[PDB]
Amino acid sequence: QQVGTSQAEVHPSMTWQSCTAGGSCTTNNGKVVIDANWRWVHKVGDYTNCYTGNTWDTTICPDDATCASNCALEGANYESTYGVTASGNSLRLNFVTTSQQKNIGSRLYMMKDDSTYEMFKLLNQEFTFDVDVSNLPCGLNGALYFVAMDADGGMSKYPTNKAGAKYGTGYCDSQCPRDLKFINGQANVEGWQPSSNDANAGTGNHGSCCAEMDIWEANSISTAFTPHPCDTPGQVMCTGDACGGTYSSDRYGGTCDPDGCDFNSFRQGNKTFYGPGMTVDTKSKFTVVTQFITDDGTSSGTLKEIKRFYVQNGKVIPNSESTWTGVSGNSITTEYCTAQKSLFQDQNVFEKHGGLEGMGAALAQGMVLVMSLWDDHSANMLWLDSNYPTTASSTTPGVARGTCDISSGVPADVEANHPDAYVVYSNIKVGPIGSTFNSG
Ligand SMILES: *[C@@H]1O[C@H](CO)[C@@H](O)[C@H](O)[C@H]1NC(C)=O
Ligand SMILES: [Zn+2]
Ligand SMILES: [Zn+2]
Repeated sequence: QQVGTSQAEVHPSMTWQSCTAGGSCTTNNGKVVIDANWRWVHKVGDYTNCYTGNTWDTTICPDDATCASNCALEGANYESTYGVTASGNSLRLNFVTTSQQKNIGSRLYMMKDDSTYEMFKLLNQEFTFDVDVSNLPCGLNGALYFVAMDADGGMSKYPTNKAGAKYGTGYCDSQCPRDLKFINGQANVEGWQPSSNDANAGTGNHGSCCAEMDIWEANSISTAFTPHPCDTPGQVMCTGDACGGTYSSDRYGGTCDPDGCDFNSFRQGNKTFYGPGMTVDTKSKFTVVTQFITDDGTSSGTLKEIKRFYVQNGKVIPNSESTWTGVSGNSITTEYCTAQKSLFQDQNVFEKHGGLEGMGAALAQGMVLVMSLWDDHSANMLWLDSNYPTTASSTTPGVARGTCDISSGVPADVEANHPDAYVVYSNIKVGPIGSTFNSG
């Protein structure tokens, strides 16, 4: 896609810190950028939309290549259009924002400069941040995660992408999403079908696959952390139902793990660890620490464990024990993942696509930091905070993931009832293991 000039693009500033062993930290002058799919996209030299609602203008966009030549991405009004504000080290995302139109959610990337994403290298490090999830109900997800995107959003690779990381291009994840309008400097107009329950979304013939480390998928009820390996760690375009993932008919038939190896304390058998009034109390802000432990204690070792700590009211809180017979420990390891998928009777494509070693291979490439807020038009967020699948018995291991009602989270309802919902991410720190909090 091309660059529109009607609205200048100015990235809100957000600082984060780099820490050294011993706990000293240096402040980095980061900036954030909204993902290209949220943007106005119009004919070059005109105001005519290339895409409106959930359908393309097939005169401007008769095929994927012509569409990319003829269609320009615009700059964003972060606060007024998108409900996005930042100050100091804090980023706030609001759910619904009404201007001339009604915007729902957002997805932001951390930038190193105005044309380059910050490439985090997490092996043998910890990532730590503070969050306020107190205004997130059932059905919403404030996600903070990492994906193996290209640092320039694909500009050097794809000359027909003139916009790049400045306009939030190049997204990919472990669902191999087919709902993206531009992938690899081509539109996705070919094969495009509108969503049956999302007035703003649809899916095309192309998807964008890469490995994904879900540090944080959460609301006030439940949270989960989840590595998703792929056969290739970096961005790849896929075609058709062969993509696999949530957007295709056979979830498990592609090159990425769409389920991941998850640790949700509630799902792992402790109903009183995370939530309102719980050990980790969602009514207030708390710190989330995530460690990526390697086999040899260096950044070139193989990923072997993912550990989680929380800090709240100055108390360091280790992750809760998994309580199911045969599925113990409080971290993600290969042995956990094998044992968990077996007990829960889930298909283990985690191992098939490389397990933790494959996730570590993605981490070694460098990864982009994503902060988002969304509702779930495929599964109503029930997989995070309710029984899933909703037909199953809540006494079966793996079924119950939080206390939300099985009828919660319908997007029409979520959009109507919680337009005011918001999340606040702040105080990001990255450094050697133990360096970012009162360890260990
Ligand atoms: C839940 O986790 C907390 C903190 O680790 C612990 O004190 C409590 O006993 C746990 N509950 C169960 C059922 O294991
Ligand atoms: Zn016009
Ligand atoms: Zn929605």
